Amino acid sequence: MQIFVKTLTGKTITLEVEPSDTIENVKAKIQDKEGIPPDQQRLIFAGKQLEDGRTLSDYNIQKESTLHLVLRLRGC
Amino acid sequence: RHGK
Amino acid sequence: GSLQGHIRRTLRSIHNLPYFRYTRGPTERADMSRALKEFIYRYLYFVISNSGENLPTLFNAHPKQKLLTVFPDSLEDAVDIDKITSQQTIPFYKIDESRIGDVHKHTGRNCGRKFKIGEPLYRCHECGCDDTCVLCIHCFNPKDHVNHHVCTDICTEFTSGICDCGDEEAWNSPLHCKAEEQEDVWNDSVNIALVELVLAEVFDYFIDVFNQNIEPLPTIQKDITIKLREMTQQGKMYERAQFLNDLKYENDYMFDKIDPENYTVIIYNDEYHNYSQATTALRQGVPDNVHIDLLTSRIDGEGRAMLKCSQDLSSVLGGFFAVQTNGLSATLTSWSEYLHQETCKYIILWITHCLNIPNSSFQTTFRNMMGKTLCSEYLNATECRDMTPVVEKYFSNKFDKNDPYRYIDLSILADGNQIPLGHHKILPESSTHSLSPLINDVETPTSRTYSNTRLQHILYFDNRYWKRLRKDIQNVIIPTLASSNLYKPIFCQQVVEIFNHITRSVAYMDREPQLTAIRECVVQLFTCPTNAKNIFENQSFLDIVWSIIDIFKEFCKVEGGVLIWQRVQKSNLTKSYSISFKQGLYTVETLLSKVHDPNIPLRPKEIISLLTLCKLFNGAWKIKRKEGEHVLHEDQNFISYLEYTTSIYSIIQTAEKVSEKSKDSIDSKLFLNAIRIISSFLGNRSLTYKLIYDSHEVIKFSVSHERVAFMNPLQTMLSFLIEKVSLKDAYEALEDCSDFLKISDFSLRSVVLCSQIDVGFWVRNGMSVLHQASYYKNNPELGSYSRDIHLNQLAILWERDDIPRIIYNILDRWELLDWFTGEVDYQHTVYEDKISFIIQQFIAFIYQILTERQYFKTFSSLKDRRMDQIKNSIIYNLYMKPLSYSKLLRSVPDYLTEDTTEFDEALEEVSVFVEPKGLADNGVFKLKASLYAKVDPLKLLNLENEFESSATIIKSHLAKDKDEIAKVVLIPQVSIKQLDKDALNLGAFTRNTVFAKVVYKLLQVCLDMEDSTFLNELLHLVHGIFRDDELINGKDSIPEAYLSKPICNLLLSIANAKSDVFSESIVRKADYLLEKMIMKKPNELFESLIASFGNQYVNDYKDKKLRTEKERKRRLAKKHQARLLAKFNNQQTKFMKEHESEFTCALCQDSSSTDFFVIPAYHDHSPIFRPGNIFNPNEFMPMWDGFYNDDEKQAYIDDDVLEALKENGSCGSRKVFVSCNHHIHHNCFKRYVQKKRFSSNAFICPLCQTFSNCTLPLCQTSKANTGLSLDMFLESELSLDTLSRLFKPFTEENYRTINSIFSLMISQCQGFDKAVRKRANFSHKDVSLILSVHWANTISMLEIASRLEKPYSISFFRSREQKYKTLKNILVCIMLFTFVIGKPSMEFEPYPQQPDTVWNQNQLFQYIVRSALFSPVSLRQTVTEALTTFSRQFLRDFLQGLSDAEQVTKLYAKASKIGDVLKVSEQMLFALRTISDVRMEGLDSESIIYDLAYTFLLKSLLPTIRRCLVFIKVLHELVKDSENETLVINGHEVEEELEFEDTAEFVNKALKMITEKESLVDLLTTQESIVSHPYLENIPYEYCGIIKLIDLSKYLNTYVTQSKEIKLREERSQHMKNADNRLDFKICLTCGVKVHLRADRHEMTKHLNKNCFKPFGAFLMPNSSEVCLHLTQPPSNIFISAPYLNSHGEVGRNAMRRGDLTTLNLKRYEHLNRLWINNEIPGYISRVMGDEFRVTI
Amino acid sequence: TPARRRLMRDFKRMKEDAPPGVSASPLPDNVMVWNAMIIGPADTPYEDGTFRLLLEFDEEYPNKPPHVKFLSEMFHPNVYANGEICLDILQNRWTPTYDVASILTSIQSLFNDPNPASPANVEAATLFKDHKSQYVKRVKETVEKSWEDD
Ligand SMILES: [Zn+2]
Ligand SMILES: [Zn+2]
Ligand SMILES: [Zn+2]
Ligand SMILES: [Zn+2]
Ligand SMILES: [Zn+2]
Ligand SMILES: [Zn+2]
Repeated sequence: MQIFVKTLTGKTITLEVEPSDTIENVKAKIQDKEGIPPDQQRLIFAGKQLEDGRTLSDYNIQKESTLHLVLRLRGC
Repeated sequence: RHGK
Repeated sequence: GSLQGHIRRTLRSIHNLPYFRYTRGPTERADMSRALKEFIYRYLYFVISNSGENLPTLFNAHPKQKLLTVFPDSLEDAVDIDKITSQQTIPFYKIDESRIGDVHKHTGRNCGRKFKIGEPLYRCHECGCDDTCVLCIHCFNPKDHVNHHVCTDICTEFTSGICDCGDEEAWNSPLHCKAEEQEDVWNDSVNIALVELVLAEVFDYFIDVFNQNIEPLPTIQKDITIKLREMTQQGKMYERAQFLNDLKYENDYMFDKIDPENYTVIIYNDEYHNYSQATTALRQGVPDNVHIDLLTSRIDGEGRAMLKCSQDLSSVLGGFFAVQTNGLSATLTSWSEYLHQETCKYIILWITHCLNIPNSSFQTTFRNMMGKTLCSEYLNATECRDMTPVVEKYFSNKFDKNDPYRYIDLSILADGNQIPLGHHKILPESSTHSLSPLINDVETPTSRTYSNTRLQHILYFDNRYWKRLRKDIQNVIIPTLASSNLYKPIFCQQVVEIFNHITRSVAYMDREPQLTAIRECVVQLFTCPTNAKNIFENQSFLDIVWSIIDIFKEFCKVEGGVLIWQRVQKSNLTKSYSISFKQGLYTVETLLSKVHDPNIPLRPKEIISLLTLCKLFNGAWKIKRKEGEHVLHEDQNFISYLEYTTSIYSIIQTAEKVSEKSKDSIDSKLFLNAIRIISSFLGNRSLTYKLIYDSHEVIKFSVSHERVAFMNPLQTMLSFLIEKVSLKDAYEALEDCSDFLKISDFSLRSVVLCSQIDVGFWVRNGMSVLHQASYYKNNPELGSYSRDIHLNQLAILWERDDIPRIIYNILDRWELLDWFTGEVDYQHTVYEDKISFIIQQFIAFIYQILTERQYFKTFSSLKDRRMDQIKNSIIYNLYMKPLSYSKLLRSVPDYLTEDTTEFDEALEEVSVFVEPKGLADNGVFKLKASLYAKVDPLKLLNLENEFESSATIIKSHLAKDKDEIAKVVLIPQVSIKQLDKDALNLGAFTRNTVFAKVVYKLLQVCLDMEDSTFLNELLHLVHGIFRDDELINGKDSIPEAYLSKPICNLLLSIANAKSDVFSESIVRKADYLLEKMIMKKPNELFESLIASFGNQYVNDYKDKKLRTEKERKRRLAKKHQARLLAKFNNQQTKFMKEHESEFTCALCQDSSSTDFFVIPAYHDHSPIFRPGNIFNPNEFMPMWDGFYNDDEKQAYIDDDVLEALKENGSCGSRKVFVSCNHHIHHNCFKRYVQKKRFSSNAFICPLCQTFSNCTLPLCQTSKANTGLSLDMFLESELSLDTLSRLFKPFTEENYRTINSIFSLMISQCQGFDKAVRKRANFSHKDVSLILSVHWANTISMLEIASRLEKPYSISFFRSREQKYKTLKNILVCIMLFTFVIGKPSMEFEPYPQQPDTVWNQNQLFQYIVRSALFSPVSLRQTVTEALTTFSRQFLRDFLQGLSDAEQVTKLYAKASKIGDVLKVSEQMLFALRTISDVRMEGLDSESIIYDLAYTFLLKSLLPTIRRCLVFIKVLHELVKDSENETLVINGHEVEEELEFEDTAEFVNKALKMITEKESLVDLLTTQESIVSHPYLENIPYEYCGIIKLIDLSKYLNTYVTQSKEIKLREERSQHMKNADNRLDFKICLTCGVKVHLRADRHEMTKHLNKNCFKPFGAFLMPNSSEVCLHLTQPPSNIFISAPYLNSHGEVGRNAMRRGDLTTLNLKRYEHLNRLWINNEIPGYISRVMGDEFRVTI
Repeated sequence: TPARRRLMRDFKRMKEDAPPGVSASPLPDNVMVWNAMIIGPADTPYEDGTFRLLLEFDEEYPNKPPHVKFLSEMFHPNVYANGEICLDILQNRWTPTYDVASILTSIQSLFNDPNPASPANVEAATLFKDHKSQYVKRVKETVEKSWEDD
């Protein structure tokens, strides 16, 4: 499977992933490509964040689907 | 015995 | 004999001594206090021994500070105060020595070891009989607790307790003591009699002095002040002196103008006033005293304090009259009385001291005699003074001589110093038949025979002691008597006999109620099966219960014809009433918990007293709906009601527990008697009645307008008692004439109120009412809602003759009766627009009544009942989604999770555990597949969730695929299996005509109004009704009521409807009922269908047979969104029309600027560089197969590596570059720093938010037809001059810009060495050398980190893109520096080789990098020279071992034990012998030592080879032809040719690749030409093993359960005052030193400042299961979950909570090691903290 | 002023590559104020809610974070009753790398993961933590109120 990631800068990077890979592996690949550590990355798909413990299959993420990249945040 |  | 007289004389003659006579200031008072302390200890310790000859048995005869005599010579040698005042005496009694290992051995005796502060408590849940039994370290044997939930808790200073070892009743199973696993002078009659006499005289003197200490009594003190004021204003001093003398302590030994003298003023600490108020009161008292505000207040925090003292009584009157200024408890006390009471305080301190004497034989006598004297009758009470006449003479107004309670009300004794009569109450058998609406009539006696012991007097005087003395007396008495099994029953009896006096003292007459001894008395005494049995076997339990009831009964009023408790509204700034209530309820619950015979609490007197206690809170809290203005402030009145009703609910659940566990069953007669009593009390309520029809009568009450309560304890207990017996017996046990609706209507009211507030009908009230409703639901202590449903089911069931009367009353309370009877239309019900939700809740309530038949079921045992309850709660809490253990525990009610074993077993039966998949996620539990058929979404357990969502979720797990999600039907779970015979007819009220009319009207309104809110629940209810009728009435039956009223016509209207109305869920369910309905009675139903619809629909229905509303709302919402998006598009187009369309920097993308980019980086030391040691087969022998963990090996590091870690934090040549590689323009970086008020020396990455303290400029590397192929680098020339050709030709502007930025970076970076800059010869061109050294260190760090992976021969290559990018950036920065500024001169050497200090542990690779960068010769020659020199040096150093005969044999034996030794070929041996030949070995041959040398050399060369390969790869990535390309050397792929090689063929292939020789044989054959570079002289030997954190234990529980058998290096800090028994320690992961926490210096930063690596570290916390990551330069730390995974899969603090077994996870600890080895811990800490770190910068 | 230039870049990014479920556009009079809309994420109580926002940019937006507020009434634990939003992305620790689309995506993702601790709307957080049914009912109420603008 091939998925796309749009960083904060606006450029789109291409990730070659597996439907059974967790979000942590995707974050590690994003760190390798861009440099943002998995501590800071938040992956937004369909307007909602992606939980680290879950896998890519649990969010119905398929080929050519775009997951947005945002730095970690919390409410005030 | 013990007990924004 | 005559010693008693001397003791009495010296104790009563303290005040007459010339030194003690006069008053003194605060500065001279401390010396007097020390003198009194020393005098008392010396005299009492001399006397307590036989003529002073037994002191060496207890104390050290030859201590330090001797030079002088240690022990007193005789009686006069100890009473002589002159030596004490001359400082010629020594503190001999001290035992603070190293020999005190607190080793104790007991067999049969109770340990009684009071817990020292910081010691752990070992509460085994599966072994303790309750939650109070504990154990100390010396007793806890882990061998008895295999697979036990042993919760370990840390003792606090504010909490106290004793070990319970040896108590065969306090533990469910015997526990062999760990100590037991591992001539006499104090026993003879003379010494035991002597110690008994000493203790007896001590206690007699204490009681005598404090019997006359009525001055600080709360009842008299205000009267004291009033009398003194009256006698002072009128000036009658003659009577004042007599009064003061009468109040004064008097003795016959004290002596053998008119105003008195030598009087002081003493204030007593209290919680009335804040410390500021105490200070202002003190300043109002004595303004001219210096430091009175703070120094005196500090003493007030430690008991009591004095503020004035003078011989002139007139001078001290002003201070005594400062009481009324603020109300502080100040009393006027004579100096002699103060001296005597301070002396008694010091004597109590002495008694506490002797309990810590290590002499075991002394303790078994001292404690026994202390128990004997304390529990002995207080003789000499008649002989001693009586203080009753004084208050008789001076306070006759408050002393009614005809009142039997005149003594206790004033907290004084009786005539003859006897314990006075208390407010005893006896409930006569003539007043136990029924529960009176008010307090039941009781008999008050006027004659009691108290034992009148010394212990009783001391406990009675508890309101007269101060805080410190009260604590000392409690700690010296209660643990001592409780531990002693001989005097524990006597202690319990004597505290029960005086229980009423103690309770009244705490309630009405006390100063510090929280300090009273009754709490500890009930904790250590009443929590015992034997003491509870003794209490229950007498009327003492009734006395205690009524004493507690008397406290509650004084705040009740009359409401509804019954006595009801109320919130306290009087003046209780003392706060005593709250403690009184809590203590009484806790005592009642604790006593009921330990009842031996469960029949006892149900006995008439006992049950009436308990019901009287529980009655005051039945309906205590009343709430009314707020109509009108919104609530301004949330009402906090409900807190106390909730707390005390929670206590009562816990009492009832405890009654259930004791009924369940006890084997002796409770006879049904007592159950029926209790049912009769409670039902008779509850049915006597007066309720208004109304008749809607002339033939039916129902209770009239509107929940929306009147006061209604949630908590109804009496109805709950009634439901419990009805459950405990059969239905026929429960009905016959009721009153002769009864109306069950009277008693069940309150429970139905609670249900209706909860449903009304659920739907939002009470939003005009505050959130407090919502909290109350949420507490009533899922009540932690009890199933209140389920019991209300049970009561309503009972009311329905016991009306078999008048069923439709019940339906009207049930439907009346819901306020639906106006709608149902036609008095008002659907839309205009009192609920207004909320009628749909209310009817939804009503349908849920009806279905719960019909279906919830758990209470009428009969199980095999109460264990099965409890297990089924647990399993049902778990099933209904798990089906929504998989849940972690902690979340599931939180959701399930507390009364179900009190037993961990049963909950765990039920969870294992119900769910399947899913292991965690991340590195920090909790393992979740998943509901089984076959258990989804047992879930009913409308049942009571599913109350919180909605119906449609839960229905869809359950149907998802029942359909085999996504097609039949909305096509499957949810069967209602109505069953009659194992059900009571009389309870089968719960479906009678469903089949009645009135309920059929209700159902028909509900379907009709659903159709008419097109409202589907409650239609799904309604169809489920109808399905349940049909299922129940089929179950009861037999096969294919149907209620005739649903036939006469044609709802089948309405079902067709629902089924035969368009998709726009209703949903598939409803239509499929409606169609399902018709097929269910029609197949039973086809002919009788089609007639009714054609009676209205005719033949058109009926024939169409069969033709239709046998062959989403979200989308519609989705369509509308998406159309609206499309319109808004079109508006946005038009706005954007107009804006664009308005302006005519008028290596990348993170801040300004595509800026096209010519300024050069910079890279933020972290530049600091690394703790991975540590020297290795030759002749150590633990390093070079074991081939490393990735990460490991020695669970069985203690983390005892060797000394030299610790020094290496210490030096790594300060040596400047051992730093490493770590960067995120986020390019920024230099001017952009300067602006970002300046606006953010940062500095180039320390900042955070803008795009990355990582801590950075170094910026490295870069340049664009281009391979623009310049050759520079990797083969040219290998074989021709690799010096950095050729490397600099990758840079594009520059301009003078570029030169000046780069020069300026490099100058600024040199002058601003703190990463670069200050010592190197210090050297005068050092120039700005020489910084390139230190940069190259740091880059080599970074390469070494990458190489060392790569050792943790499985394929070490190729790991450094794989999955390290960012690390290699950082390395390439460092190399580019070095090339730019050496190309702009220029190549430096080789003369300078920043780190010259010193004979004693080693600068770099990787000096060989340092020289390799230096030669590759600066020396013009190619890399192959440099690496060949370095490897040859290092191999020859290593061979020379190893082959000169100490002994060639035995030491080498031991080394070879260890090598064979650890790993595999390599055979040496004949030519290989020839080469080694050429390098160095030794023939002095006495072995069979030199082959053994040469094999050892060869294998050690082979594994020593591996790190340098790997670093060289990393260097090759970074060079290749520098000059790669394409953006992505493979690495090929000599025509071969390196990864392919190296991935599958052993440790020797790998070395040979690598030598082929990087050197000029084909193998190690060829490399060694090369000549021995000398080398000029100093780096090759005495090359250090780096650690060739795996560098990682310490080897943590397999189970985290070992560090706390077995903290003493775990061998670990101890931090030199603390490690004193028996720190071995404390668990307040952290384990350092870097070095393994057990660091004890002093709670000081920024979370124990001292271990990082000294004795370990300074810049950062990681400490494991065994008790909290957390790892704290510390960063030094900015003081900061964070907490992360330890790499430990609990059995249930919990992580973090939840893992060690509840004592579950915690196990190490290798993947998580490997992740921690990978975080540590790389310098990511500072960046990790900076990122996690976020803004908190920013403020620190 | 460089602030307006980066705002023009933000507009160019949002015109052609706006994130899904998010739209934004400044007033053609001046770029200093923006109107943005966050469509409620699916499988969320806020689903289909066309929640509107008004973005206020300072004259030094590259460094000073914008003032983000909700115009359509919102019932969220971390959203003030005023309409102000507490986000660590906003206020302190705001990074100069945040495109407007990134801020809008952050706020959109905040909907499904509120922070009950440190509440901005105490009633909203209390209902979210203990009273899920009432919370989701009120969220549906505010969604229906949001649809009414059109
Ligand atoms: Zn146990
Ligand atoms: Zn023991
Ligand atoms: Zn013990
Ligand atoms: Zn820039
Ligand atoms: Zn960064
Ligand atoms: Zn350490």
